[PDB]
Amino acid sequence: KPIVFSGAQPSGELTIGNYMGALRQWVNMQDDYHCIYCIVDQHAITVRQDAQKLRKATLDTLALYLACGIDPEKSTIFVQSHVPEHAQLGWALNCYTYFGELSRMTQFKYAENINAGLFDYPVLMAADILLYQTNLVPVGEDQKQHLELSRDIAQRFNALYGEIFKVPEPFIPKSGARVMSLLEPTKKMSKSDDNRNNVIGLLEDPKSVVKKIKRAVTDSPPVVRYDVQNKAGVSNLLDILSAVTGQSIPELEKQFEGKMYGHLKGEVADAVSGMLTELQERYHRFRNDEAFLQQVMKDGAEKASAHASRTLKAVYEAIGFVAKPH
Amino acid sequence: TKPIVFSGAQPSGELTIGNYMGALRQWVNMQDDYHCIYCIVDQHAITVRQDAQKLRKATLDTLALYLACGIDPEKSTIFVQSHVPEHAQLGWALNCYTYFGELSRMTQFKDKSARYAENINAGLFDYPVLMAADILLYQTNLVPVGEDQKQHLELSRDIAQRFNALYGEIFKVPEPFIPKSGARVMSLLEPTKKMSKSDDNRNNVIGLLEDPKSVVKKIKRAVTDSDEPPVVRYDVQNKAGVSNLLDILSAVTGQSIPELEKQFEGKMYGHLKGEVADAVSGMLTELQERYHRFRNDEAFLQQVMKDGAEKASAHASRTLKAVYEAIGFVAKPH
Ligand SMILES: Nc1ncnc2c1ncn2[C@@H]1O[C@H](COP(=O)(O)OC(=O)[C@@H](N)Cc2c[nH]c3ccccc23)[C@@H](O)[C@H]1O
Ligand SMILES: CC1(C)c2c[nH]c3cccc(c23)S[C@H]1C(=O)O
Repeated sequence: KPIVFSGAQPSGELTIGNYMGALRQWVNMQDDYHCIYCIVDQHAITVRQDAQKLRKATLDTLALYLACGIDPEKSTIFVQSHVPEHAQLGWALNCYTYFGELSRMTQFKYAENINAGLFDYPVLMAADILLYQTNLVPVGEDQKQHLELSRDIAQRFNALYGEIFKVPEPFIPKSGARVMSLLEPTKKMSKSDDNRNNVIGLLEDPKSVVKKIKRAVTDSPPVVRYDVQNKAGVSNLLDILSAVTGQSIPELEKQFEGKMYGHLKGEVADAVSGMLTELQERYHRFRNDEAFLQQVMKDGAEKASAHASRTLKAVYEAIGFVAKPH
Repeated sequence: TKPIVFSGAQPSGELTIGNYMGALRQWVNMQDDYHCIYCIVDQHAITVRQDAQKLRKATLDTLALYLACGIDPEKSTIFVQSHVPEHAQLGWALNCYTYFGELSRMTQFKDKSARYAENINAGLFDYPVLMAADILLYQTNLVPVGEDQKQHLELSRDIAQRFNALYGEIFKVPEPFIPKSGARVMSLLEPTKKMSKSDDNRNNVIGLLEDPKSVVKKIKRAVTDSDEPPVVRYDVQNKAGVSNLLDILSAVTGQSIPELEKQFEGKMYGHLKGEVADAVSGMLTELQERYHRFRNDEAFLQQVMKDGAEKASAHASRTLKAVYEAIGFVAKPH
């Protein structure tokens, strides 16, 4: 059964696109794969930010992932800094990563505020993956180059020392749910959009959801019908609704037979907020139970440590370090 | 508590008399005056590709060489860098408080780039940050190094102050301790070039483990100036070779440069190099006898590593906990 590794940014403000696409997809496959979720607080500090905000966003991310259905009895979920092997393999893999490889990274694309954490975080990301003998990494478009570096480092290291690492593969199949930006239905709804009226975050209240749905773009008589060319905005709203409800697009078209665009946005907001209401309720239950979150964090980090230490011990043996006396 | 000293040497290549006069001599001399912590920085060594078997054997060589020079494990903490995970952890975090320009300006990164153009790796680039992490973990007051580490040491003071100004008095700002004499021991056949472990011209280099008979031959052929008449006078600019030999003689005997200038009044360079060779031969002969007694007792080397890494970890983990609290990390549950 394959090992799957995902990193979760504590600063990431997740959206209904993330939840109904990737997260829903992976929540349903936790018995099919050995899923590992790593909240990457070591990657976060490559962007200077308030310390207390970062502490809180780490705990918010953990509760939010648990709210969405990550089950820590099935999956391994942990905080990156709680497992020292990441930094250790991160340093070691530096020595096997070309300087040019890092400088040709587009996500790194100065000498006045580029801290070296921003420059070197692809190697840390490689270390995150290789520690766990990872077979599959679900990567978005802007993470494809980073995944390729990981495979390049792993095969380079393996060529010198043997099958120490598994070469990770991208996880190819996409969720299927189609969620696009509210004001730009040519672009996909993205958690990292600076324009937040483009997205519906998971913790938003029904009154806020009504506001952003109500300002979702539309077209001319008017008719509710799926056409990603002529009626892209209307198509996105049918896609979100179908994503929330499970109704087919042809079914939804007959539901909105003779109804107008306001009733569609009203039905979309009602369904999205309904979904977000049970999600938020679970999120607050987990988020206010400090003993619970401590227990998940402790359990997951120990599960993760067992695998990471095995790998790092193999790396150190191969490289030629004297083993730490036991 | 006494002020704290920290310093490191790589288990790569063979240590030279430059390593002795620039660092190890001062390490030994400081063990009583301060609380001294000495590291074998194997994570720094792999920035230059090593044969794995050699790296492991070289690590135990370096430890025995520390012991043979008088580093005393009952007085100093001695440990191998990779046995203390906190070095890597703080190394990562301090990358975020180091600018890219500071690292691309580094002379060591430029020189090592030209020497190892087939392996210009990111560890070579990031080298100063892990070095800073080594130093700042132990609340270090003093770092005894040769002249060639001075730029590295200044970055770690700058990273220390930068972090502290954000977060409070988390790190001590360290200070260099660089010797007045013997901080940049020069090459024997080329005294305008520093003596380097990695020199292809091995007649330039005095190795601490080299056969004394071969060291004597090399010293007697050291190049000297063409003053007429020849005078044994200390002048590093205009008398590079002669001054380098005086530096080396003084590191073996403990006599001052002026007490050596008087000793060699009315003396010529042949006599000078013969005395240097004789004194260097004797010191290496006694060092190598101690070295073999320590080196062949690998169970004693293992015990030193175990006790040292445990002593190091108690300090390093205390600093790292404070760094993690300050930057905003959720603390690992107990
Ligand atoms: N010709 C010379 N004359 C005088 N001194 C010399 C000469 N050649 C070398 N040295 C000094 O020897 C020490 C060890 O050198 P390394 O190359 O192992 O040195 C190095 O590679 C360090 N980066 C190891 C290190 C890693 N982390 C640290 C933290 C604190 C202090 C030191 C370290 C150094 O003090 C070096 O200046
Ligand atoms: C930064 C990030 C969260 C990350 C760190 N380490 C990883 C290992 C596998 C996949 C990923 C990651 S995704 C990546 C992203 O940019 O989203």
